[PDB]
Order: sequence, then C-alpha cells, then structure tokens
Amino acid sequence: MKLNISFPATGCQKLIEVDDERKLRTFYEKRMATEVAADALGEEWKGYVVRISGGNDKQGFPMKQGVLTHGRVRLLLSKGHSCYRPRRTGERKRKSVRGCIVDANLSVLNLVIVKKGEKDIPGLTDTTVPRRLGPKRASRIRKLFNLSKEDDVRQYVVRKPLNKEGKKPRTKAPKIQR
Amino acid sequence: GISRDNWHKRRKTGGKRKPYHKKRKYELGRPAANTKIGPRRIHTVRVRGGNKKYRALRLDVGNFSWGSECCTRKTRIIDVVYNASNNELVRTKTLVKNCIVLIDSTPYRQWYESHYALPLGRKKGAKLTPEEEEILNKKRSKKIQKKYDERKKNAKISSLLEEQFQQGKLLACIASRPGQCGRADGYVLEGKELEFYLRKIKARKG
Amino acid sequence: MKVELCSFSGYKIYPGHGRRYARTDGKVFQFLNAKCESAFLSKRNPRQINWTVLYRRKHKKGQTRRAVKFQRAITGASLADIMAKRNQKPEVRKAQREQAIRAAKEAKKAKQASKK
RNA sequence: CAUAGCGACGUCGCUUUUUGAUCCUUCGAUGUCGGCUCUUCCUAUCAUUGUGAAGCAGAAUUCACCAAGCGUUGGAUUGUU
RNA sequence: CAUGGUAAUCCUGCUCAGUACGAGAGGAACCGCAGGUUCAGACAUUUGGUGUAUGUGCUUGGCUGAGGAGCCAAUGGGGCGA
RNA sequence: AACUGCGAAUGGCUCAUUAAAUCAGUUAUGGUUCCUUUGGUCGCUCGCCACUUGGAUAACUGUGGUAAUUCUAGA
RNA sequence: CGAUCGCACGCCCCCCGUGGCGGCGACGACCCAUUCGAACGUCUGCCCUAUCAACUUUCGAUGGUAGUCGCCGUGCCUACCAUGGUGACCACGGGUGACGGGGAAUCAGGGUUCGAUUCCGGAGAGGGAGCCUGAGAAACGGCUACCACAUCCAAGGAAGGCAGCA
RNA sequence: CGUCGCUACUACCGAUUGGAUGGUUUAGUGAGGCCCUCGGAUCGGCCCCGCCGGGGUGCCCUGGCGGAGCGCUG
Ligand SMILES: [Mg+2]
Ligand SMILES: [Mg+2]
Ligand SMILES: [Mg+2]
Ligand SMILES: [Mg+2]
Ligand SMILES: [Mg+2]
Ligand SMILES: [Mg+2]
Ligand SMILES: [Mg+2]
Ligand SMILES: [Mg+2]
Ligand SMILES: [Mg+2]
Ligand SMILES: [Mg+2]
Ligand SMILES: [Mg+2]
Ligand SMILES: [Mg+2]
Ligand SMILES: [Mg+2]
Ligand SMILES: [Mg+2]
Ligand SMILES: [Mg+2]
Ligand SMILES: [Mg+2]
Ligand SMILES: [Mg+2]
Repeated sequence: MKLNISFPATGCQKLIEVDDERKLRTFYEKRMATEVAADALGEEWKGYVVRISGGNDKQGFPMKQGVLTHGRVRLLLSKGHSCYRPRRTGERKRKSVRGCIVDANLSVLNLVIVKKGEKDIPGLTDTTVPRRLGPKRASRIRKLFNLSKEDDVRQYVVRKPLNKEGKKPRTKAPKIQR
Repeated sequence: GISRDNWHKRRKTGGKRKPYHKKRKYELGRPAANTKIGPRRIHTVRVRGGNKKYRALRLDVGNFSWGSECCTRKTRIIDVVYNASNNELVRTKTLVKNCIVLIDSTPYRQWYESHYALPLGRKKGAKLTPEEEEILNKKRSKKIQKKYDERKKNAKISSLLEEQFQQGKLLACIASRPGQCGRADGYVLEGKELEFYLRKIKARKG
Repeated sequence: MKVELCSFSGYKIYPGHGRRYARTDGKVFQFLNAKCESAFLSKRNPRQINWTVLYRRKHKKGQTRRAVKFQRAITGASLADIMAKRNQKPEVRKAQREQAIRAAKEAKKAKQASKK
C-alpha cells in the first residue's frame, strides 16, 4: 500500500512504498481529516503527526469524506460535491466512491504532515519549492508587503524573471487588478 | 410528478380520455406547504419563468389589520380556531388562506390608548402605573385636550371585541396565501362575520 | 482462524458456527444463530432490537479552532527578498511616497506645460 | 464347419415354484386371496470375486466352472398374484 | 478362554490413456489417488427437530377495587429458547 | 489552456400513439408567463475601505490509483 | 437602489500645484411597455361499426362552498355538501392497413378515392417512469431507476441508445 | 333431382377445466427521483487571551508561536 506523503509548508510531495502490516496498522480504522502520530513508521518518522487526507481504493476509486463506511458505495454526485466534474451545467451522475474509513484494501493513502518531527525527512522537508506566481490583487500584495496606503504599489509587485537559451532576457509582471 | 393536467379526467359525457402525450413540465404540481405554527421557516422554490415562491413551512407572526380603526400591526399568531375547509386543519394547527386564527391584541391595545386615551382590556387599573399614569394625564395643553376629548365621542368598541380584548387574544381571518407568498397577513374579525364565526365555534364545542 | 464474518446482529461468527443464507437476487447473508436468522427472515429491523450492535451504535450506548498560515518564497523573490521589501517600515516608505509624489509633480508640471 | 453357439426325428431323466389326478389327515372349525412388515433357507447365478471357452482384435456380448458372501431398487394402472 | 455369534458391500471420477488393440470407427486393464451407494457401530462440537426448564418476552377473554404482581381457559395462543 | 457569459429546448428524422383527441378556421386571456431585441426607468429612498472590501477556485508545478472511461485524489 | 470593461483625450485653477470636472461607448440591471412566442380556453367541423343501447358515479362522475397546488381560470387536487352529467340529433365501447390540415389522383355537373412524404400544427427518440440546470425540456447527440437487447473486463467494475448524415 | 361409394378443396361443431402471441387492468411486492422532518463526517468567524508584546502613555495600536474559549456561532 503506497503512501503519498506531502508537507504543505515546503511542498515536495513524495510517494512511499511500504508493505508491512504492523507499520500500517496505526492508520487502520481512522476516518479522513484526522491527525494521527505517524511514529509507527520506524525511527525516521518519529515525532511526526500526519493527517489522513484521502486515498484510492484497490480499483482506483477515490474516497469521499463523510461516507462513513468501508468499501464502495454509489452516490448521485452533483456539481461541486467531490470526485466529479459536470460535463454540462446541472448534470448529476451516479458514481462509485470509496468510504472515508481506511483499511488494508487500498492502493494509496494520501497523508499530510501537520507538525514537524525532530529531524528532516530526506527529499521531503528540504529543497523548498517556491510558490510560482505571487498575488495579483492589489489588496493581496498590500497584505503581503505590509503597505499602509498607496506607497509604490506598482513597483512592489512581484516581477517574474524568465530565461531560455534562445530567449532574449526579459522580465514578466502581472496585470494587477482592483 | 404531481400533474395538474385536465386530460387525465373523464370527458363531460363520462367517456375515457386517452392522453396524446406524456406528462409535460408546465402542467406540474408541487406538494402542499402545510404551514404550521412555530419559529419562522420559509423555503424558496423556483417556478415558471425563473420567478420566486416562498413556502412558509412554519410561521409565528403576521400582519393583521383592524380595519374599522384602520390599525395595521404586526402581531403574533397563537393557534387556529376554525377552518371552513377541513376540521383536520384546525386540529393540526395549519395556516391556510381562509382559516381564522387567534392573534395577540397587545399592539392594537397600545394603539388604542395612544390614539383614544381610554382603558382597553383592563380590569381595575393601577397595575402599569409608570406608563398608564403618564398616558392618561399627559398634562397636555388646551388644544391637545380639545383634540383628545373631540376623539372621545367615537371611542366605542363592540362588546364582542371588548370581550376579546379582555381575554387578551383577538381572533382574525387570514387573507394571504402561505406557501405562495410565505406570510400570514390578514384582518381582524368584527361585526356580523365575527358573530357568525363565534356562533360556529360555540356550536362546534360547548 | 479463517475469515471472520458478521451477523444480522453484527456479532463475530467463528468457524463452524451459525448458518449462511444465499438469496435468489445474489446477496449472501450469514447468521450467528437461529434467533438472528428468524429475526432477519421475519424482516425485523436490527436498529430496533435492543441487543443488536446496530441498535447500540444508533443509540450511542457505551460510547477546537485551528488556523495557521506560513510564509513561503516566491519564484523571483526569495524569503530574504520579501523580508527586505516588507521590513521597510522605519520611514523609508515615507521617503518612497514623498519622492514618488514630487516626481509625479514635475511630471504634472510638464503635462501642464504641454497641455494648454 | 454336426457339436463357438444351437439341435430336427427320436429317446432318458430331474423338480414339486404350474395345473391336474386321488380323497389318506382335518366338518363337537387348523380363520380362506393379495398387499405391508420381518427373518431365515435353496440354487436351477442377474450382478459382484476367481476362472475356462468363442464365429473372444479392442469395446460389447455369448457358453461353462468353483460359488449363495453380498445385493437385486423408485413409481403410473390394476384388489390383484 | 471353552463355547456361541460375527460384517462389511458395491460403484463412480482422475491417472494409466485417445495408450494397448484396430484400416477406421472406436477403445480397455494392473498399480496409484480422490470420493460415493447400501449396511453396521456410535456420537451431539456444529446444523436441524423437540421442548411444560411451564425459562423469558408478547397477547385474547375473564378474575383478584386499580397500579404492581399474578392466576384460570383439561399445555389459552404465539416468538425465541438452556 | 482554463474560469465566466451565451447556445446547446432551434434545426434534422420518423408517423408508433392519438377519433372532439390532434388539427383547420374563428374568438379570448378584463384568467397567465416570457430569454433576446427595441423603448421607457436607474442622485425620486434622508439612512477608521469608498481613491475600490473578503475568501476560495480553475488554468499551471509536482505526487499518484485503476485493466479500463471525456474517471479523477492528495499537496 | 451599479465596488465592471474599452476609446481618443481635454477644462478649471482663485483655494493654489493635487485635486475637481468632462465626451463616445460596452456590460449591467428591480419594474413597465414592445417583439418572438408559448399555454389553457370559446363556436363549428372527422372514417367504419348496434353480432357496441345505455354510459359516468366507492377510486371525481356533474355542480356549489372554502381552500391546496399551478405561471394563471377551472375537481387540478382536498374537505364538506347536493345528485347530478351524457345518450336513436348514435352517447359509451370496438376497429382503423388513422398523425390533422394546406393539398394529390380521377374530371360535364355532382362526386369517389389518396394525403407516411420537404409548408403549418402535433407526437416520439428501444418501452415505460422520475428529475437537475435553464426564460424556455418532463430534453434523451442531459441525468437517474426498472424492463428488453447489448459492448469491454485483468471478472473488482465501466460504458450504451443512428424514427440525424452516410 | 337426391341418397350412397371414391378423390380433392373450403369452412363448421367438438372432449382436450386445449395452445400461442398481443392489449387493458385488480391485488401484492416495489427501484429511483422529488418534497418534508431529522441527522451532522467535515469546513470557517467570534469569544483570541498560557505569552512575550505594548502607545495615545500594570492602563496593548498589535506585529506571531501557542494552549484552546472546551462556548457562541454560519
Ligand atoms: Mg479590471
Ligand atoms: Mg378308497
Ligand atoms: Mg381355533
Ligand atoms: Mg391357529
Ligand atoms: Mg451350481
Ligand atoms: Mg469362535
Ligand atoms: Mg452374513
Ligand atoms: Mg388478559
Ligand atoms: Mg397489570
Ligand atoms: Mg371447563
Ligand atoms: Mg422452537
Ligand atoms: Mg439565460
Ligand atoms: Mg398509425
Ligand atoms: Mg400528411
Ligand atoms: Mg413537420
Ligand atoms: Mg419529446
Ligand atoms: Mg426522456
């Protein structure tokens, strides 16, 4: 049962291959969006509290929050529920979804670290990938650079420097709104 | 679903009519609102043309007009006392268009002292003195007292309404349609209609 | 030691215990004893029988605020860069606004000269 | 090709599970058919064990020997045997 | 232990083997394995039956003034039941 | 590319159903709704952001599941 | 009771010197009117059949009263009442190898047959049934369920609707 | 002209509580949608307030960890 491990404060999600029942028993019979101390995955995962954020069934069916069962059910899914995007407006389609309780019968199990452990997981907590593009709204950059009122707002926007080999150098700035 | 078509009915001669099409949307129906009495709960349904209808599922207040006195106050509905259509609507306390209900007389009373300067519904007085003492005397001038005692000659209320004010509850007939407008507006029963409904309620019980 | 099954009452059914019932529609049920089997066959609802597990969990028998935000670097502006930008409070920003205002002032004087 | 398997014309026997023949016992009474149930016995063996023979290539079948240990059923119609 | 009784029986499938034999069509057997039929001797862990433990609920008519607790109706009836 | 808006209820096909039903002419909606167009109306209301307020989500980066789909999940 | 988007850009400067004014549009709107309509209504009109003469009426049949619901008028539905309503001037039932009409064939006059078929109106998308969105659908080159067919599967599931053009 | 005898064809009656395929329905079961009454897996705001902080001057303008107020709420 693979584990898709992701740390939001740095990004750098990674997939973990484990096959030990004893290691995975700490997750069993836990609902989604619950924080469980992931200290059963050896010494390296000690001191880690992780949140169960979802997964997929043995047949690739994603799990839906609030189903409150183990196994698969069929639900009439409307716009904006989960596990479904409407092909046309107002369309609702019946689909199969996995329950929120996790057991051995899964392919993956999406996990999100809530609080940091005592050491650094290799390839996970390091090499912090930045957020690509900064705020576009004027208020959202006022909050980010702590502006009071109208102090060089135009030039305090984030400029995106992009380079390619055949490209002649140039910077890119967004059209700031509101 | 619930259809309001005329083709499922028999012909005037009694012959069986055969439908030439399956059920159409514009000839639909919807479940009854069944407006009870309780905390305000109104549901919005979409209707033909994209307009809006209000399903008053539960109501507690309604705008009832005195009529004779041209007094229109937002008061509280207590219970349903009589319904011409069905007795079960009285038993289940369901608000429909023509059922008559008991409503509080407090705002109408307050308007009556504030306009006519007469006790109404009181038994002996001297019970709300820091307000009624002020509103009886008012130490007002000659012209204001001239207006007030000019308004005394027409300050007669029917003994039936006087009894209802003594009891503290007026009985009034709804005029709006809950489940269509989502409110319970109405008018205070008085005169011959009040006597007719009083005789109906008396003949029903006791 | 085999696969453990659950009954009409939700109890564990050990190997060699109870019966198993396969319906025509393709559903297979297993019962712990003839009491549960007779209750199921008489179409009695387990949520209304006091000793079944479903009733116990229906009647609850026997059994805060968090909001944290982090600051991250942006492509083209590191954490050091954004800290340098956002920590210009001690009247440096006043210098920026006043110099921008006076620069726009000579710009507006040029506009007035070339306008009328 | 008489005799693998049959056997005409004749002729010698065995059995008492057929029906007769007789009238010895029973007429101061031996309860008279069939079915059901249940046990045992016979072999003139349908099957099964071991065999011999064939017009026994195999398969199937037929004849015979030792042989009665074991088995020989469920029903429609009929009181039926 | 004298003596007496005595009991086990038959079939099918797989393999041998589409093999031997046969022009072909067809088509075995010995050893081995897995099971059944009839019979016999038991036994109740499980499944089923019984059930007046007159065990525990439900319920009709009646009776103890009512509640509670009960009883009668040749086992009142019914569900589950050691 | 995607979010949003609009269209997708027109067109095309066929004649099974349907015998005061459809339909044809006539008349009514003073018993109803109406996208769009066009034209009115939009300072009529006395009542520490307005030099412009808040949050999320697409598209996008990355990690995947299922044999499969115009399936989608986590970050 | 507009926190929207483009186009050229101009005017006032006393108070001053950074602010206030301005045109052309686009988008937008509660409501009204108009347009496109749609929906239910009024009167008259349809082939054969009595070896179909009495139908409707508990479960609405005809009407009244009060409501419910519907976009609205109405038994559309509910409650309480009344006993009505339709028929030899053919009711009701059955058949149709019946979608209706504008029309087509035949042609003294009168008629008799045919109109699935390009225009108008209606109905349906395999048979039913139920809904989301939207002004407008009971939509099917939208969804859901059953029934009948039927596609792929790694057997755990998934996907269907040519009475559109070929 | 009719019976009778032969050969064809066409219908008719006929035990068989005959047979088949449509259609309309009683009754029982009853998927699914819609509505109502509940329900509450989760997701947010306030009360943050264990603290460093604080400025018109312990009396916070709050710039964050953090417990969680174990409530009010949508
Ligand atoms: Mg903009
Ligand atoms: Mg003699
Ligand atoms: Mg004797
Ligand atoms: Mg004897
Ligand atoms: Mg012998
Ligand atoms: Mg011996
Ligand atoms: Mg023996
Ligand atoms: Mg009793
Ligand atoms: Mg008692
Ligand atoms: Mg007796
Ligand atoms: Mg029993
Ligand atoms: Mg629209
Ligand atoms: Mg037809
Ligand atoms: Mg035509
Ligand atoms: Mg047409
Ligand atoms: Mg249609
Ligand atoms: Mg459809």
